[PDB]
Amino acid sequence: TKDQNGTWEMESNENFEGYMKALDIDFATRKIAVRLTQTKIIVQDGDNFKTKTNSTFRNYDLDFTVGVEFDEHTKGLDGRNVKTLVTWEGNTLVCVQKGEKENRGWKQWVEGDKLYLELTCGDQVCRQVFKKK
Ligand SMILES: CC1=C(/C=C/C(C)=C/C=C/C(C)=C/C=O)C(C)(C)CCC1
Repeated sequence: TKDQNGTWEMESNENFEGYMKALDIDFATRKIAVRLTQTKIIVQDGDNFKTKTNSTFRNYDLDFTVGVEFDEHTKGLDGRNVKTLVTWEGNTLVCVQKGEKENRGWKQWVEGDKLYLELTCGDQVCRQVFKKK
């Protein structure tokens, strides 16, 4: 369990193109997406999270309560319907997205004033680091 509240500015993004490719996102959207800075805003009131991942092209907003399974519609990404559950494994927030894609989900944790995010889909891992502003 840990405080992840804040505005976080991207400082690193490794193999985002491989992750988008495992999601079958098209060539044109990917080439534009891989070059953009992302900012993440997170408001955390206990077990309720409101998140926004912004970039000039397109944004992605995801709200959820820890430990309550829900239906996520990945609109603006691959636009699939997945069954999502986010839980705490120590101070990593762990998300599994059950559906057609194998091994799909993410892990998010803080160290110092950096937010680390690991995104998985199939055999592809994408590593991102953001710094709190
Ligand atoms: C593919 C893609 C995007 C990235 C989406 C990601 C991967 C969202 C992650 C959300 C999570 C993990 C939030 C938890 O803190 C953008 C930048 C919207 C632009 C359009 C294409």
